[PDB]
Amino acid sequence: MADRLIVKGAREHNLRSVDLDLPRDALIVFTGLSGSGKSSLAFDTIFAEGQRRYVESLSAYARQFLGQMDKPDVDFIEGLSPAVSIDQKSTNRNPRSTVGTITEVYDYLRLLYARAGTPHCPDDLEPRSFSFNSPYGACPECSGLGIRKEVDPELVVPDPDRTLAQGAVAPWSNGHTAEYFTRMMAGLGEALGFDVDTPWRKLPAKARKAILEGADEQVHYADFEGVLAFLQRKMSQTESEQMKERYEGFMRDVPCPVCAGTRLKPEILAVTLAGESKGEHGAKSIAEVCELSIADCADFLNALTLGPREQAIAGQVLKEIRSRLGFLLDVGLEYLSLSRAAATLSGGEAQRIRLATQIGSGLVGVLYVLDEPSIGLHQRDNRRLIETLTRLRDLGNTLIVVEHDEDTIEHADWIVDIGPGAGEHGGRIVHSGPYDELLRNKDSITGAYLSGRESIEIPAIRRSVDPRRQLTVVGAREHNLRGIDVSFPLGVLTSVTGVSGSGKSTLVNDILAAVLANRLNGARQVPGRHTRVTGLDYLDKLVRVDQSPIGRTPRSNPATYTGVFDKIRTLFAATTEAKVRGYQPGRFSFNVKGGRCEACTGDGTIKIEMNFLPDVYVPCEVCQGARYNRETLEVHYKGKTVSEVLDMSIEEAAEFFEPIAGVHRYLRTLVDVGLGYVRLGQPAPTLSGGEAQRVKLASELQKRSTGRTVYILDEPTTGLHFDDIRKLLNVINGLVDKGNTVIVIEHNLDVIKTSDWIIDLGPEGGAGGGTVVAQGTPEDVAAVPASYTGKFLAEVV
Amino acid sequence: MADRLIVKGAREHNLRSVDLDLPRDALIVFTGLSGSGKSSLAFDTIFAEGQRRYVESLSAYARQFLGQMDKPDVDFIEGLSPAVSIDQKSTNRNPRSTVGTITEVYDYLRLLYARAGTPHCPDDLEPRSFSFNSPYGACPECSGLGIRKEVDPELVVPDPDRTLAQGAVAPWSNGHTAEYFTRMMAGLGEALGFDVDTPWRKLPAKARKAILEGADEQVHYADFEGVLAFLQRKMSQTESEQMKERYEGFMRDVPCPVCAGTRLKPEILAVTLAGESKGEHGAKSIAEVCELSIADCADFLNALTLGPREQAIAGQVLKEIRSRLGFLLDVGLEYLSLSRAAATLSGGEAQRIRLATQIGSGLVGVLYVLDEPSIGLHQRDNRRLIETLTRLRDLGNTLIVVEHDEDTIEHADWIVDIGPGAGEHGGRIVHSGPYDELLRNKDSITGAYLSGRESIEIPAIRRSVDPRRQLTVVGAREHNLRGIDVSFPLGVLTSVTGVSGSGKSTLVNDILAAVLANRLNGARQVPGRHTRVTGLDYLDKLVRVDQSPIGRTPRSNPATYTGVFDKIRTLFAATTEAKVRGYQPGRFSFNVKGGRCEACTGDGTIKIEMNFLPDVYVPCEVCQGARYNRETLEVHYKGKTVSEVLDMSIEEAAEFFEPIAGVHRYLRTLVDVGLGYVRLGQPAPTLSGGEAQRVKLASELQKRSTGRTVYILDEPTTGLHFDDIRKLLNVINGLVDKGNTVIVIEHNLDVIKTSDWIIDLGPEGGAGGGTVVAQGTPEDVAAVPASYTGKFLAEVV
DNA sequence: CACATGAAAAAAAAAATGAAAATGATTTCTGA
DNA sequence: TCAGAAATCATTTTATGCATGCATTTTTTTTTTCATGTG
Ligand SMILES: Nc1ncnc2c1ncn2[C@@H]1O[C@H](COP(=O)(O)OP(=O)(O)O)[C@@H](O)[C@H]1O
Ligand SMILES: Nc1ncnc2c1ncn2[C@@H]1O[C@H](COP(=O)(O)OP(=O)(O)O)[C@@H](O)[C@H]1O
Ligand SMILES: [Zn+2]
Ligand SMILES: [Zn+2]
Ligand SMILES: [Zn+2]
Ligand SMILES: [Zn+2]
Repeated sequence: MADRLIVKGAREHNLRSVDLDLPRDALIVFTGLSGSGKSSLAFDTIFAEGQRRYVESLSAYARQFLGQMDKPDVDFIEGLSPAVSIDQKSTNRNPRSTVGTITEVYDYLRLLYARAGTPHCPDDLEPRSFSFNSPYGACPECSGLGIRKEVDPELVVPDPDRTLAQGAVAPWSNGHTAEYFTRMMAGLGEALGFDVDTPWRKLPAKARKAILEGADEQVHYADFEGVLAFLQRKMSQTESEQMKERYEGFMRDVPCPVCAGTRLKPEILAVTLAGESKGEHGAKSIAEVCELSIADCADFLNALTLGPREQAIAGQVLKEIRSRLGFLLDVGLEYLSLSRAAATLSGGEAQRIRLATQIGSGLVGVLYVLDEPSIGLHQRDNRRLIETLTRLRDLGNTLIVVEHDEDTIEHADWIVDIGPGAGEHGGRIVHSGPYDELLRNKDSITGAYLSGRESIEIPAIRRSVDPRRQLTVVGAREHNLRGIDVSFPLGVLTSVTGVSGSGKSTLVNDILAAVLANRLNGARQVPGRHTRVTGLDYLDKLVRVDQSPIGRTPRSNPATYTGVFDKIRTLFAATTEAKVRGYQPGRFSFNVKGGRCEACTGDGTIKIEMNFLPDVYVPCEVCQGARYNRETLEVHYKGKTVSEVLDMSIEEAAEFFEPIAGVHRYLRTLVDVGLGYVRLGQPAPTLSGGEAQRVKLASELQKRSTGRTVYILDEPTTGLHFDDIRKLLNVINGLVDKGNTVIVIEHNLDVIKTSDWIIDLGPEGGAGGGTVVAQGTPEDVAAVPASYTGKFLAEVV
Repeated sequence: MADRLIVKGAREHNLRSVDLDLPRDALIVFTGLSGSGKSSLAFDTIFAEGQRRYVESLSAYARQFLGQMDKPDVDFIEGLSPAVSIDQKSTNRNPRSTVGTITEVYDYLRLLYARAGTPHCPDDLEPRSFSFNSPYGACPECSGLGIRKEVDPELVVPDPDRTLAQGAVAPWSNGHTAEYFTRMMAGLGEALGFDVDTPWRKLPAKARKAILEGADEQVHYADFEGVLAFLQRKMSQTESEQMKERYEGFMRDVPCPVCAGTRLKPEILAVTLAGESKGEHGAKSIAEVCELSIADCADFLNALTLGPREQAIAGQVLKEIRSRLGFLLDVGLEYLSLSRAAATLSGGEAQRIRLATQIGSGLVGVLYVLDEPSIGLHQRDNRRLIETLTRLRDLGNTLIVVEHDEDTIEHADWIVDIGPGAGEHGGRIVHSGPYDELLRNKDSITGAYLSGRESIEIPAIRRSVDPRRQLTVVGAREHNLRGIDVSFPLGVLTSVTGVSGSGKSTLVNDILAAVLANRLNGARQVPGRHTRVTGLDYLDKLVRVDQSPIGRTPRSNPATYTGVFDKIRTLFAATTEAKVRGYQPGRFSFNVKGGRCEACTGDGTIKIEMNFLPDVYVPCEVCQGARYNRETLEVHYKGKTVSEVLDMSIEEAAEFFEPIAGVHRYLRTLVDVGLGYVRLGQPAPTLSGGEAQRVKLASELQKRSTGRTVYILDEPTTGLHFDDIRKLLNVINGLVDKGNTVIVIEHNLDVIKTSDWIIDLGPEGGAGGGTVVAQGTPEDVAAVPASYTGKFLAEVV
C-alpha cells in the first residue's frame, strides 16, 4: 500500500520546481512568509490536483465544472486523495441555507421529529414534512424563506420635486431602457388617468399609491403592472450582478407575516411536534430548537425524555446529533444558533463550520487542506481546536494546515517551511521535518521566531491616554451587548479583544463604524441599536481598511492606486526624449489611447474563444504583454522603458527613484509594510486580501493625516507570518504617532500585548457575554483574573 | 483508524431497512437477480451518498452542484469514502474528448514531446503547445476539432422534383415560418435570377450553389449568407437539443482540409517534432503515435533513443506513460487507438477506459463502485481483468462490483447476495460472506447456480442448418475486416463471438444491420463497406432490440406499449355499470378528457416551483395519484378499479385476467420473459435498459411472425443473472421455433453453448482480427484449437 | 361456408414548441 | 515656490424592449378492413 504523498516538479507561482515527500495520514503544517508560495503549494497546486483528479472522474454533468476546472503545473504527483479545501472564501449567500442545513444537523433533527413528534393538539408524519425547503413543509406564503421583500419608499424616490417625465427614479433613468421606461410611464399616464409630468410631491397620494400598485391591460405593445411587479420580473430576468446589487439595495426584508418568520408551515410547528420535553424545561418545537444556541440545543437534546418505545427508534439519531453538536462545541461555536442564516457568518465562522461538518460527515481517506483555522478564534479555545484536528486525522484523513500559530506546531507530525525570502526569492523549500531541526535551522525565519532567537518585544513605554479626549459610545444594545458605554482613547492604539461571540464585531463594525461613517463621511448606514456616540467633534473622517480589492479591473494596479504611477508618468514626460518628441504625461498611462496599442487596448492579454472551451488569455503579438505601443516603449528614463519600470518589483523600485523623494517615500512605506516583492504592474484583481489591506494602509500612512482621522481594522493578522506582523505593527505605530486613533479587533497575543489600550469584552461568547470585563493598558489588564485575554497576557509580559 | 463500511436503514426502491457491514480496502461483489435491488444498493444509495457527501463540501458551486444530486433514504452510513462510479452512462460526447485525453496519457505524451521534440531539419516549446484544446496547438481552420460540418444538397431536399415555393427543402416546411422562408427565397429569386415556383431539378445549378453559399445582395433589405450558413447559425443559436438533432441529423462531417484529421497546427505537428526513434526503423510524430494502437504505441515507446541528456529528464515521463499503457493493455483494450473519439466508443469500451484511467491516476482512499465491467470483454481476457482490478484494491482503495461472472467471484474478498426475488417480495439480504457460505446457502439462487446445483443445460439436439437458405454477406471489408464473406443460417439461433475488437459489431450492427434495415424496413442508414448481401429475399422485415426506452413520456406504459391496455379498457367499458352509464372505452384512458382528473391532466402528479430550488412533483390532492375522476374510478370490474389494475404487477395481473386469453397470452409472455415484478402502471422513462429489452422481446414474441422475420440483438446478457439468462434463452428458443432467425453478439459462453450456430471472429482483436477462424455447431468450433472461444467451450461441451 | 374474434394497417386527435456605475486621468487652488 | 486634496470629465461597459405566433412532431386513440382459423 501507499503511505507517503510524493510531489515532484511543482513549478507553479514563485515555487522553483519544488518537490516534496509527506507522511500520509498525518498532521502536516505549512509555514512561511506571506507570499512565499505556501498557499500556492498547499491550495493552488496540491488541493487543485486532488480535487481535479476526482471531479474529472465523475461521470455526471458530461463535463468537469469550472470550465475544465484548472490544471496545476506539477510534473509527477502521487499518493493523493480526493482533496477538500476549507477556507474563508467558501462563504455563500443562498437564502435557503442555514447553519442547521450546512452542518446537516437539521436533517437528523427532521428525522428525529418524524420518528418522535407528537401533535399534542388535544402517523402521517415524514421527515420531508419538516423541511422548509420542501413543499410539504414550507410556509405557504413565504415559500419557505422567512423573509418578504418590501420596497424602500424613500430610497427609490429621493427627489419628489422633479417632473415625472424626467424619471429620476433609478429604473426609469438607467441604460438605454430609460427612454423605454419613459414610454411606458407616459402610456400609464393615460391608462390610469394621471399626468406624465407631475412630480411625486405634487402628485396626489392616491396617484402615488396607484403608481406603486400599477395598472393592467395592454396599453402601448407593452405592459406595466406595478413597481413591485417590474422590479420582481427584473430580478427574475437578471443578466448583470451590478443590477442585482443596485435593485437589492433598496429591497427591504420583513419577517413573513403568516409564518412569523420561522419559514415553516404554521401547522407543522409545535402543533405537530410538541413531543419534545425537558431542556431548560417544558416542551419545544423545531423552530424553537433551531432558534436555540448550539450549547443550549445540545443540553436540551441530552435531557429530553421522549419515552422508552419512542427512544428505541430515536436513540441512534440522538447519538448522531449529539456527536455533531459535540463537534460544533469543540470547534468553538457555542454561541451560534441553528436557525442563523448562512449570509450572516464571518469567514472564520464559515471555516469552523465547514471543518465541523467535515469531521461530522465521517469521510475517510480524504485529503484536507485548510487555511488558517484560528482566525476569529480566541487563544483560550485554540487548544481545543487542535484536539479536533487530530481527531479528524484519527479518522484516516491527511491534514494540511497553513497556520502560523505556535500551538498548532509542536503538535503537527510534519512541518514544511517555505520561503527563504518573500517573493521571487522565496519560492524554495527551506525545511521539511518533525519540528526539531526547525529550531536548529539557520536560514529559517519561522525557526528563528519559534526558538526565541528573534521575537517581537513589548515596548517599554505605552502612549499616555488622555481622558479629556475620548470617543464614548453609550446605550449599545445591538444583538448581545447588555446596554453598555465604552470609551475609546483618542490618539493612541487601542485593541478590543474577547472570546468569539462576545460582541466585538457588533460593538465596533455595525455600531461605532456605521455611526462614524454616516456622521463624519456622510454615509447612510443603519447605526444599529445605540443611544449616543459622543466625542465626534475631535475627528474629521473615519477610514476602515479591509480585504476588499483595491480595484476590480485590470486597469488598476498598486502603481495607480497609490497615486505614484502619475508621478512616474510625469517623470517620463519630463525626460528630455519625451520632451523633444512632445509626449504628454497622460500618454504614458495604459488607460488613454496615446500610449496603448490598438489590439490590447492597454490590457496586455487578449481573449480567445473556442467552440466548447472557456475563454483563454494570450498576450498581444505587438506588445507581447507590454500593454504599450512601440513608440511609447522606446522612451528611456534613466535608461529604462516604461514597461520595465512598471513590471519591476517594489524593492528594486525603491532602489530606483532614489533622487526623487516624492515617489521614494511611498515606495519606502510600501517596503516597510512588507510589500517589497509585489511588482508595480500586478493587476489589482490578482492581489490577495491581505496584500490589499496592506497596500491600503501603506498608501494611507503618507497623506498628511494630521492627527484628525480614525482607522478601523478587522483582524489584520489573517494570513500573516510573524515578520509580517512585526512590519504591520511598525506601520500602525507610525500611523498612531501622527496623532490619529487606530482601533483593531484581533486575537493575536503579540499585537494586543504591544497595544496602548485594551478593551476585553464578555466573560463568554453569546448570551454569556456582551459586557466589558477589563479595560486599560496591557499590563493592568493582565492582572484581571476574570479575563481570559488577561490570563494569556500574564505569561507574555 | 477505520477499516469497515457500515450501512443501516437503506430503503431505496424495494430495499427494506437493509443493514450491511463490509470490509474496507477489499474486493466486494454484489449479486442478485436483475432488478432485485443490487443497482439500488450499489449506485443509488452507496455511491450516491458518498459522492453527495464529498461534493457538498466543494466550494466550486453555489451549493447547486449537479442539480443537488439526490438524498438516498439511509438512516446512517459510516466509514464512507469519496465514491466514484464506473457505469455505462459515462458516454462522453464532447467533440474535444479523445481516448488520449480521457486517460491523461495525452498529457504526459505532450510533456515528453516537449522535453524531447527535436526540430529535425528545419527551447521555445511548452506542454500546452501540443494540445488541440488550447489555441497554442489547435489549428485556425477547424479549431482543433479535426472535422468541419457540411451537408450534401440531396439528402436535405426530399423532393427535388417538387417546387421550392412551398418548402422543397426539408427545414423549409417546418412551422408557420414556411411563409417567411418563401418570402426570402422569392426575394433571392428576384435579384439572383431564379424562379420561386421552379423545382430543385429544374432550377439552374448556379441558383443551387448560390442559395447554399449566399449572395452579396439585399433580399427582404437584408443580405443572404447562404443555406448552410443560415442553418449553422440556427443550430448555434438554439439550445434545445431534442428539437435540433432533427436538423443536424442530415449534416455530413468532412476532415479539416489542412489538419487532415490530426487536430493540430502543421508547424507543431510534424515539421519540427519528428525526432523519435523506432524498434523497426525511423521516427514518428505525435499524430502518428496517437494514431497507433495501444500495443503498438507502447512497444514503440519501449524503443526510444534520444541521447543521455534527454533520457536523464524523460526517464520518469517514459515510466509513467509505460505504466499507463500497461494498465490500458491489461484491462483489454489492445486494439484501441490513442486518437479514437470518445463518441464512437461503445459502453463497455468507455467503462474499461475509465477503469484504466482510475488505476493510472493513483488516487488513494477512493471508494470505486463498478457496474458489470466484463461486458464487451472476451472470457480469455477476463482473468487479466481481475489482476488489474485487484491492483486498485492494492492502491489503498475499496472496490464494490455488481457482478455475475463466475471467475470474478471466487476472487472477491467479500460477497453479498441480495434480492432472492426481483419484486417487492424479493428485495432483502440473503447472504454476506466470503464465497464459502454462498455455495452452502440453500435459498440463494446465485449460490445454487455457482455450486452447480442447477445450470443452463446444453440442448440435446441443435436445429439443423439449411444450406439452401442462408444470409451471406460478401465483401465485408470495413475496418479490420478483410472482405470476408459470412454465412448466417436462417431459422436457427446464431451467435457471433470473438476477442474484443475482432470486428463483430462492425460486421453485424454496421454492415448487416444497416443493409437489412434499408432493404426491409425502408430506412436510409449507411450500409457500411461491403460488396454484396445475398439470401435477403427469404425475409420480410428486420427487428432490432436495444436498451432504448419505450417512449420518453409518462403517458407511456408497459400496458399501453404492449397494447394490452386497449383490451383492458374495452373490457372495463363492457361492464354493466359502464354500459348503463354510457361510458366509451376511451373514458378509461388517462390521455383524454373523459375520465382523467383535469387538474392532473391524467399524469397523477403536479409540479410545484419555488425560487432557488429545483422542480418538485407532488401527487394531485384530489386524484390521490389515481389519475382519474371519482366517477370513472367508481367502476368495479371484478372488484377492482382502473387505477387499482394499473397498480397490479405483471405477474399478479397474469394471475388476474386468466379467462381472457387475448390478454392472458400477453401477460404470460411477459412473466415468462421475467418481468413479473414490473407493475403495469410503471412510467416508461423509469424502466432501465433491461426492462425495455425484455418487454420488447415479450411483445415481439406475440407478433404473428409467420417465420419470415429476423431479429438482431446486441449483448442481451448485460446485467443479467444466470436465471434471467435462462428465461431469456427460453424466450429466444420460443421465438426461433416460430421460424424466425435470431442473431446475438454475445461473449457469455452460456448462450454460446446453447446456441445452434456459432461464428468466431478474429484470432486477436484489432489489426490481427477481421478473419473467420471457426463456424458451425458449438462442438465444431470447440474442436478447432486456434479458437479462444473453442478453448473455453471444450470444458462445457 | 357464414362468422366471430383476433389482429394488420391506416387516419384522427391532441400536447409541446418555436445608456448609468464606476476607478483613472486632468486641472485647480491651496496650503506649508 | 512647489507638492497635494478635491472636483470634474472622459472612457468603457450598460442590459434595447415586444408579441406574437400557425405549422410540424410524436405519441396515443379510434376505426376499418382482413386474413385465419373455426365449428
Ligand atoms: N447577523 C446576525 N444575526 C443574528 N445574530 C447575530 C448576528 N450578528 C451577531 N449575532 C449575535 O450577536 C452576538 C455577538 O456576536 P459577534 O459580535 O458577531 O461576535 P464577534 O464579536 O466575535 O464577531 C452573537 O452571540 C451572535 O449570536
Ligand atoms: N469509429 C472508428 N474509428 C476507427 N476505428 C474503428 C472505429 N470503429 C471500429 N474501428 C476498428 O474496427 C474494430 C471494430 O471492432 P468491434 O466490432 O468493436 O469489436 P467488438 O464488437 O468485439 O468490440 C476495432 O478493433 C477498431 O480498431
Ligand atoms: Zn412564511
Ligand atoms: Zn497589444
Ligand atoms: Zn484543422
Ligand atoms: Zn389529479
